[PDB]
Amino acid sequence: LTHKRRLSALGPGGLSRERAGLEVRDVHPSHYGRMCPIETPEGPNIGLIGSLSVYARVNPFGFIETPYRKVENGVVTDQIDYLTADEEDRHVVAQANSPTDENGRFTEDRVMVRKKGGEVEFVSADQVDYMDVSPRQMVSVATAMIPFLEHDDANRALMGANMQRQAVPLVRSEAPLVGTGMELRAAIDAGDVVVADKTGVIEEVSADYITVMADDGTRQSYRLRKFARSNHGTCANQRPIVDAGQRVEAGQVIADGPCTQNGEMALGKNLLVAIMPWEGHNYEDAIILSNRLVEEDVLTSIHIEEHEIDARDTKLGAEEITRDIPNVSDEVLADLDERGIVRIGAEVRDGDILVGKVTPKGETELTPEERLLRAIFGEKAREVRDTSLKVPHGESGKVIGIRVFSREDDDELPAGVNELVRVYVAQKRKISDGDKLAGRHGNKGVIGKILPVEDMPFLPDGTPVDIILNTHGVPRRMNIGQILETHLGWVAKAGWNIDVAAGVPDWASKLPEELYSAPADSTVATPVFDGAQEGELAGLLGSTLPNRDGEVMVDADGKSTLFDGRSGEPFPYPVTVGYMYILK
Amino acid sequence: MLISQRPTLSEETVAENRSRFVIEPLEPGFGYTLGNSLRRTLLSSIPGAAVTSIRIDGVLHEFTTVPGVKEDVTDIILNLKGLVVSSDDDEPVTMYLRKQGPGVVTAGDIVPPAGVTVHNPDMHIATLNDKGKLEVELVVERGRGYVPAVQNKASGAEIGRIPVDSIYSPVLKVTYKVEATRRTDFDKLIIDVETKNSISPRDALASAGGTLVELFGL
Amino acid sequence: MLISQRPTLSEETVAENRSRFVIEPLEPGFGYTLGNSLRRTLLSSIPGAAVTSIRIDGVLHEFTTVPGVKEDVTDIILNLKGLVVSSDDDEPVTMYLRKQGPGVVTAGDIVPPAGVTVHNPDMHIATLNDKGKLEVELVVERGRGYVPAVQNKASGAEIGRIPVDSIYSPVLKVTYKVEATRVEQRTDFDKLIIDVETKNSISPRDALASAGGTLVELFGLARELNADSEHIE
Amino acid sequence: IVKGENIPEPGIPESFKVLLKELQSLCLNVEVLSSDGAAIEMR
Amino acid sequence: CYGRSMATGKLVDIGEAVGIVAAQSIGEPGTQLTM
Amino acid sequence: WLSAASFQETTRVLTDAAINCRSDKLNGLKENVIIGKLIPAGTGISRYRNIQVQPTEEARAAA
Amino acid sequence: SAYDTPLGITNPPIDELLSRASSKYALVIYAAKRARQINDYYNEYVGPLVEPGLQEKPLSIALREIHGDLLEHTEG
Amino acid sequence: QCGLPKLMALELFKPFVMKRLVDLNHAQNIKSAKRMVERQRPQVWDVLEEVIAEHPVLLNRAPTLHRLGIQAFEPQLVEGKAIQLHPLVCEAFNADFDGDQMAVHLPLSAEAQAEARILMLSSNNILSPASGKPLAMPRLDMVTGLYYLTTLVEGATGEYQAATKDAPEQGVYSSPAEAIMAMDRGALSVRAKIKVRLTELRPPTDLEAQLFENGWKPGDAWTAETTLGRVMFNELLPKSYPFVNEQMHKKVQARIINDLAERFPMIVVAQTVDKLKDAGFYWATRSGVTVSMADVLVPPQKQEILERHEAEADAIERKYQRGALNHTERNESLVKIWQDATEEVGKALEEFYPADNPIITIVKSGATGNLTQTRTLAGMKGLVTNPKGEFIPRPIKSSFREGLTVLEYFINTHGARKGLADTALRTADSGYLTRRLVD
Repeated sequence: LTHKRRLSALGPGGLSRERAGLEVRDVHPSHYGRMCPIETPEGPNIGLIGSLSVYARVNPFGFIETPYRKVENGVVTDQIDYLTADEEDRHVVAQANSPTDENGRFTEDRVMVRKKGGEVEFVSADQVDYMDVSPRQMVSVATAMIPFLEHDDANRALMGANMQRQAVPLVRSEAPLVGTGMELRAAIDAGDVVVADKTGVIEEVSADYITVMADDGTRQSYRLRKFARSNHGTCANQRPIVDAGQRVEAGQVIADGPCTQNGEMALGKNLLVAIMPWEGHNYEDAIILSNRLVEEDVLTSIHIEEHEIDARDTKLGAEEITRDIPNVSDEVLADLDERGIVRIGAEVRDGDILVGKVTPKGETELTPEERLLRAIFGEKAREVRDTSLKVPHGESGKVIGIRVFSREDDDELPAGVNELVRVYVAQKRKISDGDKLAGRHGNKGVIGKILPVEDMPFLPDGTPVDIILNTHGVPRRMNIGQILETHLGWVAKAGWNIDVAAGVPDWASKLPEELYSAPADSTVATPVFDGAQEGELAGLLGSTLPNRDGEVMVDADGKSTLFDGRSGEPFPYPVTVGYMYILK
Repeated sequence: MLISQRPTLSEETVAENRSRFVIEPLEPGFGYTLGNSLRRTLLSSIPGAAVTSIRIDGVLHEFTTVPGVKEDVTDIILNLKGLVVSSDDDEPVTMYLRKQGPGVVTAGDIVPPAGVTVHNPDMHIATLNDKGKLEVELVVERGRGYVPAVQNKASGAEIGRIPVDSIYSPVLKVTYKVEATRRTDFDKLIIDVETKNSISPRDALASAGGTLVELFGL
Repeated sequence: MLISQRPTLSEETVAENRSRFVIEPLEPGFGYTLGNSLRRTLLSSIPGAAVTSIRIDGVLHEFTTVPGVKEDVTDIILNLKGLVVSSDDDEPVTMYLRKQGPGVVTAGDIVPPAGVTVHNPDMHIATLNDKGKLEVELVVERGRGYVPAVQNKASGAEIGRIPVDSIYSPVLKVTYKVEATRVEQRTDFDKLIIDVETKNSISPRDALASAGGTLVELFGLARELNADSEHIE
Repeated sequence: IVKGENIPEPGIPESFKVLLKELQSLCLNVEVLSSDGAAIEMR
Repeated sequence: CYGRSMATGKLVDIGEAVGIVAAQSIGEPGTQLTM
Repeated sequence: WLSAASFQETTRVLTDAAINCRSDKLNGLKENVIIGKLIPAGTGISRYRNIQVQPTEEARAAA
Repeated sequence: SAYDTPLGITNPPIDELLSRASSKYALVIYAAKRARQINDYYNEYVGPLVEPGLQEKPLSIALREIHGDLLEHTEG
Repeated sequence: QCGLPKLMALELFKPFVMKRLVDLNHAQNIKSAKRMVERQRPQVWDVLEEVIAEHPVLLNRAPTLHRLGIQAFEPQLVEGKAIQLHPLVCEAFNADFDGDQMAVHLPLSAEAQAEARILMLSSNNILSPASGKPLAMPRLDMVTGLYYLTTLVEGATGEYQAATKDAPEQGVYSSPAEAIMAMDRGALSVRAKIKVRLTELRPPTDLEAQLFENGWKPGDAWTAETTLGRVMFNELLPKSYPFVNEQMHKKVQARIINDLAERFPMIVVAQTVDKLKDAGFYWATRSGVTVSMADVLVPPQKQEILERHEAEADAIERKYQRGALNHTERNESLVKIWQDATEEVGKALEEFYPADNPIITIVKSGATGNLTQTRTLAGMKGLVTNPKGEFIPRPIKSSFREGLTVLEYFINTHGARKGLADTALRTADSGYLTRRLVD
């Protein structure tokens, strides 16, 4: 979804590569609400490539427009006018978040404003013309998906956005526990999710397809992509989220895409985190994992390869796909069928044969030492050399499907090509040491070690933490969002109840509407610049306390006493634990 | 200051799957090291039964679907990993499951062979529709720990057999804690053992002990 | 049930006091599991006799000093803390050391009562300056582990009674670490290395078997529950 | 290595031999000279 | 004339090539030079 | 000349070297790297690479 | 001097080896040519003047020989 | 040493193992030996361990800046497909574990292996050949790990009481092995001020003179007052080295390790730094150093300081709005008002943080972090430069702890981008220079 919506200054008809000066790369004041400043490449392309903003819109003349709500006499109307950069500087832009008055009016004594400089100034709200449609106008879709964006430095945020697009679909595809607003809206607009275009009811649900009977009496059906190798090898598989009798409404989600769950983007899993440095194994950005993440296939993902070989017309003959190979053991052919192609469902190892092929040869002139053995063992020197498709080095998996295009069969082929066969191999990749994981804040690191669930820092419950992140790289990199969502990640997991004793505590004064209670495992969303605030966090830190028995596992500082799984003794100090959303 | 009252291990019950265990008295600074020595052994070496491979008629491999079934074969095997089974017989024993017509298949629909039991038949496997038919057999073995699926190219298996990650872990969750003192001050630890219902917290702790006793030698 | 690779316990002698022991191969991760439990059994689980309290003539309300000797009160207390004597009593016993000779006093100068035996006679206690006398009483009661100096509120009743830090166990230092072994057959198996510096009362090998037996019997509390599950040897 | 013998003495990098050839194709005469031995041939 | 080898802590060895070591020693920090 | 050539301004360097009819003694270390010789530094210096090693007569006796 | 015990490649220590040769470079050719000598024996011809390790590599042997002063050299 | 993936090692050494397994009866001819390795018959692995024994390899990470960018190591077969790198060589390689990769090369000829073991061996190269300073010196965790061990805490558990009247000193221990038996029990704290008698360690030069002066003590007992950790700390240094008894900053460890290279052989420093590593890590995890929204503190004076300078700017803004002030001096006045106002919050912030707070301990010990970095986390981020390079008179009042605003965030990126773009062309230019220096 980000590839489309991307805008670039390169290519024919524009400044190309080194020619461009660095002044262009600098973010202009007019990029607000049009081109996202935070999302760009880290390398030599910085600032030349950028993603269109969320509410931005293109003009028939090629100029980007941004939505605004015009204000008149200190009252913001419902009139929304898309303005080009030229006409924006003409007016004054009130700030997205300003105190709202009843039926609406400017409540604050003075209002934030933007000038043609741009310049930031104030007035009494009398002189304002247009106001922002909402926060995160300047942000793009990927940027708007980073919880606690406002807390992280642009450096680590840019790394955070770029690394969401680098994630991979897992088998389970669990959604984020602490999210933002975009998770659901971006999954449906991606096109990898199945949406219903007419109100109706489900006639059938199968792994193969889902059919709906509309109120119209019309009948729509949807064939589900199943284990479709993507461009880069990721797995495109979809799954139905609806049952047979279910009612549905126009524009609902019938089935999940690769990275989506229940309609919203899931780019990773929620994991139990521990921020203590641990025995030098997580150091210098390295990470350690619970072996549970292996046994339970939480980080497992599927990858598929496409191998291809053709049989063409050679000046010396015709290439023939066949099971006969000039010199081979009958064992190496054990998995080949009659035609010489690997049998579906077989396992393949590096160097194993996939499609046997042979091409004609020309005057051989065998070595005298090679002809003597030919006579002794009586193997007649064959007339054709062996050119055969074999699995690449260091690659293995199971054969999924085969696609054969023959000349005998009509089909179509370029001149000279009689037969073309494609073999699709797939494999389940467990999370392994050396793989690269990361969160939405720009924090990235390889898996340095994976420990048995037996010896791991584990809460008084006996619940081992899944990941252990080092404490040193956290403070200097200026991304503190990862800690916040680490606390909130624990909030949403165990639930909470705000005190109903007397009234509402002072930290809730301006704060959540009927968020006073949530069950265990409930999901949270904190829009980037409108999201939760520090005060409300602490108030939630103390909160509902089962595990099974009624003891609290985490204090109001977000810390807990972990027991070393090796020596068996508690760690001297309270360690911060929680749930963080990390991507493969 | 020799103080001898030989250690006493008394049982208890909390739930049916888990029961606490307590051992007193003990010298100061012990229960910690002694508790984690059981927990480390409980979470790993408790023997059990688990399904190694599975064979479904229509499917030759893991990545396809089955007609009428709502769950793809890979997402069905994910569900089947949750099966908690106990095999009282050595050597591989194959189970069987066959279901037709609409419904919802569950672990209970599996027919256990002699001396094997499905301890959570309530588990959901796959939801079948009118056209859906699911015929699959399961091979249960005995072992301990977590063994990754053994590829059929490594074993003598044939292209139809689907190997699966096998988890033999009767034990579920474990913890402990100690009451120190400050008369001389001793220490007493209480442990909480929980199991998957294939065995009771008692037989597990006896397994650890029986397994932990044989190890110490001199 | 369980039948595994046979581990082997070996001992490398660093000195008459110290010996290194290694177990190979273990099953992963068993090395870490039993390792910390052994350092505790050897340290705190072995019965032994040690000095508890001491009173010396000439010190009542004095803070620190002993006219006639160059060793201070502090230096002599920790000088006696090294006394190693095996007492068969099962009750406190008061030994006595009295020397007026202007010479070096040693552990051999004390007269042990019947049943207590000093294993380090060569130990230096105090150097007596010319023309000076030294009188000391020593309380010796069997125990286990390390019991810090205890004032029980009955230590304030005695005038001049000095409770001292008691080292009950013969092993004064122990440590452990784990390593990997098994080139091919086993992959990344655990090897346990344990360091034991023992007092002359008991050799390293005897402290091991004593810790082995006290440890094995302790886990019998669980095994007696069923005995169903098992392992091999 | 397969015979467990000593690794031999290196030869002339083929890339360099290609260099002299590409320089000759430019009408540059590049002669590898011995100490007193005048011209040397690469063959 | 050259003096002690910073790596060895002793008078430089006769084989040492100090030109390259000098060039690298000057350039390597250049990544830290603000401009 | 072939050290100046590989460095920069190759065409410029070669045209002036062919007119001056230059001869390169191959003393510098970059020259020896290009042709695959032993650089005249470190272990490549004469005194080091010409070291001769034999066991002492007293050692050969001990066998 | 007690450095404890060097493991494998680090034994023998370079410090004890450098006193047997003019520089670190001379030390290289020193042990290098001797190792090439040893391997010829297993197929100049002389050595292993010391007691060879079980599988010990000839280059590792020549290093132990130089440590024991079992051979001498003359620079060019 | 270095961890080498067994698969990788097999191919690298393929010709070697092929001969070894033919020498042994495992394979009858070289053809069988080749196929035996290709299909990875289990017999080869025991063979691979033999060929790899004491056969070094070179490890490179690009870009290669100084010759330390290539170092030899002794290979060790490792499970998994990744490479295990010693944590002390990250400095020389500038290696982050964020997913960097490294290249392995196999020296073949006897001379090549000699040069590997002798010239390029990892333990022989410690100090950088530019400043002579130590490189493999501990860093990051190992810093804070030791800084915690050696630090001395007032009123710790079991602290030597300097007893009076009815009780003896109470702070003395027969030996260090006793302080351990006391530490395992709740009696002793590793950070305590107690004084101990040490037979096996060497006293400082000064005190050694007054105490003995007849010689030194291998067995001769002496007593000093140090934290139990400082004892164990000095057990890592050579037995011949004097007792330091200090809390170790990074620079202090630089002084010490720098000194060991002058007074001791290389092999000694190689082993001493290994021992500092194991010790530093163990205590780094027991250090109780984590991060939390709570452990991040903001000074309460930030409000008053902020609002105070606001009026000072509003008055100067009222003076500029009056027409008399010079436009260039107005912003310059604001830039000066806010610039040193940031120092106040920095001064107030440092005063607030307890010395044992985990965030400051990281910066104090010199392991990682700056004060200017912790000033933008809590308190205020400060002024940010404009695109043209001028200082935007509008400061960032919020800190990344409280979060920035819509406009505060858009402005920071103005500068934050220019910096990241600089790092882009700072490497391309710095490398072009180095190529001319080399030539």
